[PDB]
Amino acid sequence: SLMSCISVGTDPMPIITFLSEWGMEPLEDYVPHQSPDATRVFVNGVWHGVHRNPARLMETLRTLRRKGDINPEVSMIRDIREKELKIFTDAGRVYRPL
Amino acid sequence: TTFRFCRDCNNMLYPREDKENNRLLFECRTCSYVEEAGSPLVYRHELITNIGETAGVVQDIGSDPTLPRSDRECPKCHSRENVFFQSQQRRKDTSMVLFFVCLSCSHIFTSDQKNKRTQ
Amino acid sequence: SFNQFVDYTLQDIICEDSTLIISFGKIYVT
Amino acid sequence: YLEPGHAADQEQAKLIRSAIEHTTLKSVTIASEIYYDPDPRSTVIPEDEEIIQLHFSLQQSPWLLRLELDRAAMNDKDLTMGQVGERIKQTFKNDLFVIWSEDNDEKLIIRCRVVAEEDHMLKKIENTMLENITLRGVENIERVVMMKYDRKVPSPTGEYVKEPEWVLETDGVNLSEVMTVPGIDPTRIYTNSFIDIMEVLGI
Amino acid sequence: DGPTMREITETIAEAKKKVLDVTKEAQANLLTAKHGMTLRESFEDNVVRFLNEARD
Amino acid sequence: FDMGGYFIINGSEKVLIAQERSAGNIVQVFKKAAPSPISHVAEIRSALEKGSRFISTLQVKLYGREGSSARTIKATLPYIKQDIPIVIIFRALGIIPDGEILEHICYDVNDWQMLEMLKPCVEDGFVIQDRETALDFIGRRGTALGIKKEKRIQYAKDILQKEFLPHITQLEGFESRKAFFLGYMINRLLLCALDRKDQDDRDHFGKKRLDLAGPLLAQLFKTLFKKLTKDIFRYMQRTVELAINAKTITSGLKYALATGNWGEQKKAMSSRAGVSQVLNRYTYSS
Amino acid sequence: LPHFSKDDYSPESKGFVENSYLRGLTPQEFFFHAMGGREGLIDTAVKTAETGYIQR
Amino acid sequence: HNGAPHHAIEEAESLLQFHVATYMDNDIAGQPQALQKSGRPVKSIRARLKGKEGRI
Amino acid sequence: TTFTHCEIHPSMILGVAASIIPFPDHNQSPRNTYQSAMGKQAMGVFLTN
Amino acid sequence: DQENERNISRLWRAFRTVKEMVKDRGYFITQEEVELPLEDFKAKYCDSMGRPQRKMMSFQANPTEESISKFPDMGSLWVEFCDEPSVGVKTMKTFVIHIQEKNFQTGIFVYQNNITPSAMKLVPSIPPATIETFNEAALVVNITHHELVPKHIRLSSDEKRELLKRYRLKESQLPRIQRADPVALYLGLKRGEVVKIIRKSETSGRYASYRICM
DNA sequence: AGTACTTGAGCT
RNA sequence: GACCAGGAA
DNA sequence: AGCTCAAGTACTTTCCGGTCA
Ligand SMILES: [Zn+2]
Ligand SMILES: [Zn+2]
Repeated sequence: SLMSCISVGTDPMPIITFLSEWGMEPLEDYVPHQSPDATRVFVNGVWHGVHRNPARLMETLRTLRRKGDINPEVSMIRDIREKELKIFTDAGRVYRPL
Repeated sequence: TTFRFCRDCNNMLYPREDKENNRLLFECRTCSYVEEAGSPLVYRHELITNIGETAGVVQDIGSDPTLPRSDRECPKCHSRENVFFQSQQRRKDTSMVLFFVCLSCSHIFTSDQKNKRTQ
Repeated sequence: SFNQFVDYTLQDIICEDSTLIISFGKIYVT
Repeated sequence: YLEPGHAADQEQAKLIRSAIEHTTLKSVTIASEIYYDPDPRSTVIPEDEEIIQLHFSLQQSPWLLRLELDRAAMNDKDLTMGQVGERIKQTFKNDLFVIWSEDNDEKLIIRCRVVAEEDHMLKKIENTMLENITLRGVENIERVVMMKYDRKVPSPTGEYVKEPEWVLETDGVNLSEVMTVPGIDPTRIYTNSFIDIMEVLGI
Repeated sequence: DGPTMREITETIAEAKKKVLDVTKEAQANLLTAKHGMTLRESFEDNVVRFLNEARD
Repeated sequence: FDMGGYFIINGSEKVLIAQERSAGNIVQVFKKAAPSPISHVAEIRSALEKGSRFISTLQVKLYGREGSSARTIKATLPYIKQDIPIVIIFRALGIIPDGEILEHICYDVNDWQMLEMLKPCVEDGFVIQDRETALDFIGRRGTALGIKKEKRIQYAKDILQKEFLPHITQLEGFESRKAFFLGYMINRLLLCALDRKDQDDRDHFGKKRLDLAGPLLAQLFKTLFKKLTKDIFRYMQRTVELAINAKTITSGLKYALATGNWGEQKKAMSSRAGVSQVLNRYTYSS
Repeated sequence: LPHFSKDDYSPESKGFVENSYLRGLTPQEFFFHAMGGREGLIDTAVKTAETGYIQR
Repeated sequence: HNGAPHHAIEEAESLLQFHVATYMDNDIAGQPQALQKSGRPVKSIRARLKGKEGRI
Repeated sequence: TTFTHCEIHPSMILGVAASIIPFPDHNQSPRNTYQSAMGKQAMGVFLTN
Repeated sequence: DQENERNISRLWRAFRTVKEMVKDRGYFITQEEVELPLEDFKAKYCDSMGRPQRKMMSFQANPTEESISKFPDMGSLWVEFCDEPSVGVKTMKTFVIHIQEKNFQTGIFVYQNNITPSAMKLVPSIPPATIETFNEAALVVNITHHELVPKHIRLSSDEKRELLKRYRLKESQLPRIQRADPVALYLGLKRGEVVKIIRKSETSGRYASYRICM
């Protein structure tokens, strides 16, 4: 289409860094039967950990990209029902603006 | 069902009959742990399943913009603020009953006029 | 897409494997 | 096609529908369960107490297999526990001891016990039950529909006239079998499996 | 022409209602499946059929 | 008015036509239809974002059909001939007792429904009860053999470390992460098997990525530079005492955007073709 | 379509095109019409090939 | 005819058998495809005949 | 009430070729699919050089 | 009581068809003999408890007058019903000698469940006599009475030689019916035998056709 | 492009 | 001329 | 070891720019 563009491809780490720095328990130290509702956080299909207040994490992320702090071409989705937080940074994603 | 593991092994427990006293035991097969059972129910199939009907009702359900609204007032907090979905059991036979969730009280009710639930 | 390949990717490929027993450092594009 | 006589008799058509449409024990079953009930004469499950006090009065496993049947499904397929049981009863003959609640009773239940190691035996018996036990119907005949087709036919006075009949439409084929069913018309029976026709009826 | 137009719009309109109903009906679990069809398979049959009656 | 975005190879203007492909590192569950011993499968096509790009697929299967018993769960591992009962994999990763293994797979201890369908898996792996004997059981299944008790065991490590779930980490101390993920796959598997979640739409545009001229060239230069990397490795072995062939990398690219057969070089079938093509100039919009 | 709320079994959501060609399609109507149309072109180009081999 | 190393013989045996095979058919099931230096596989006589284009 | 985003303009679901078809929202769906292929066989000024 | 009589009606629906078949082969069976009522059938072949006596159902058959014209060498026929579900070389061996001693030309065993491969061996063992096995369950409906199943007619050698002549044909060129063909089995077709098939035509009204036996 | 037959290999 | 690739009633 | 199968294979219209000895 006319507004369609494609992800050039960026880097995860400034997110991964930022993410754990904003309340992400690493998978190393997960124990589900203890926090069994933790929204589990993904980045480029890599499971990194979990977050107990995903609603407010989401805010921080969404504000980061909208402010330009996280790259406008990065893709972040909260699937509340399923309790997951998927993030993509990789090249190849077709996107539009709204 | 509701089954447990052996303290010591944390391995799964398999039923064994205490023939002499007429009782069911669960025993470990990695050590000698044994316990009297909790219930006579050992195995359960369930072919017409109602479990998964209302999956993922996290406390954030209200913050899903995709989900639709209604002003059908709650059974509890008589609130005309709620979000609703159909049975999240992705089976074929499945009815188009709706499931409502109170934005204030968070209690789950339905549009059923055949049956009376609490989930 | 191309831009990014030149600016970044091209460097990356030159030295992700590379070095022998001879190493490859920075790359220059005319 | 219906027997020449009962051509408009719908209850005849319903009768055959139910005589050939496949029904399995699985299709009426809510859940199976395996209980440890050590004494045959008395049951841990309280609701089942009635069922024993009767189907006993007016040696066998302590491991119980329990079946709950869906009331609704039991009528869409037009079924009584009695006939359901008798099937099971006759599937395993003399090595499964069987009891059931009445169509009366508030829950639809079937109790089953065999005749070291017994609880895995049962779990096998439960799949023989659910998978390969038939209640009504001829195998392969999955849905069956009634349709009132218009049929042109000579009136007693000469003229051809719309003189419609009930007709059975099948999802699935078993020619050799549904052909020898009573109450149908064997001389008009048809299928889109000409492969099948070739095999029964000649080339 | 004008009237035939308006009159079409209501022909559609009423069948939109016909559907809304069978929908509500199937949402309250009042609706009964036809022989061989899902509760759902049955529902859609009415809807699709209502909307084609409409168009026609 | 020229908008550019093309190449000029030997005079004629070439366009690189964007290539569509399934995204990788993505978890998808599918029902394997009627005639199969398998009933549902959880795949992930996993690869390094760049760096030799491992095209190892992790398949995780649910044997037994919706009618059988012994609905067991095995998974095909890279470089390993047989499918392995998941439990063994867990123990091969250090997660040893039942239920510590179950805890990775099911985060609710009231989902008796999901748990039941794990009981058989447990019985399956029951026969191997510690890490090293699960490593051996894995290593016995080559490849071949490697016929040596100590060798097949240090083989298995190697696979779990490098070939299995190769994103996440190819380094070392991350059995935790890899085991937890394998669980997440098994969860996502039993989920669809329980009519709870839906089978993945293989046509969802979201799980597709489009390779443009950038990524396209990168795949090529990568292949080409590593051809030259090991040309040098020979004029260095020759000199048992600066002639590094500059033509490879020029005339390599040339060949591709020339023919549109995207593969080094003249030995290029299968390769992909019509990746590049002469630019239409009939009409400006055209 | 992401312009709709969930579990929308209405005619508008599932691709009933209310409008005449004279009045012109809404963007939703347009896209669904498109979806349907593409299915046409495919099984045209299909029934072509299949028809051919059959004839041969 | 020379000093036959009795395996280097069955070496060239196999090799002859191969060319005389792939001269008539080159698209054989059992792997490799006798290919021209260039990559382009050689044109078996069989290949000239299998039709819709092709002799018959 | 739950809106998150707005479409900038529906007409941008369209591609280049299609964006030349006038009133395409008044056409049988494939009549568009043709012209959005035929216009690529038309004639005119392709570049000013 | 139960579901007993339905296996009786079946056995009678089958008996009839056999009677029909035998007649159609060109044997002497009165029409009424075919049309035996279920009522009659019961009381004649049923014991002390009204349970079907198949041993007594068996019967011999003779060619019609006309049949002896067209096929002079058509012998007499025996049709035996066994009372045992499975049928073994035990009962089979006796049956076979019955036919070799009374010099029947053809003999037809109607069996309930199966005939043991043991017994199955005794079948071609007494030429020139030919022996046919028929599953009782098959013979319940007479397939030849179906809508779609047109008149098949066995041709005499003389009849055939003429067909071949008048159309200048090698047997190769004739359309063929398989030997195991349901109608071929009904008519007791042996390989080489030709049937003439008369069907109705939406184009000509009636239409001649021939198939030869494989 | 879905079905054909036919090859192939793995499991009990 | 092989071969590959792309586009038409 | 053999014997069963599922999963493997190849095969099924008229017109009008590049690289290969
Ligand atoms: Zn223990
Ligand atoms: Zn409320």
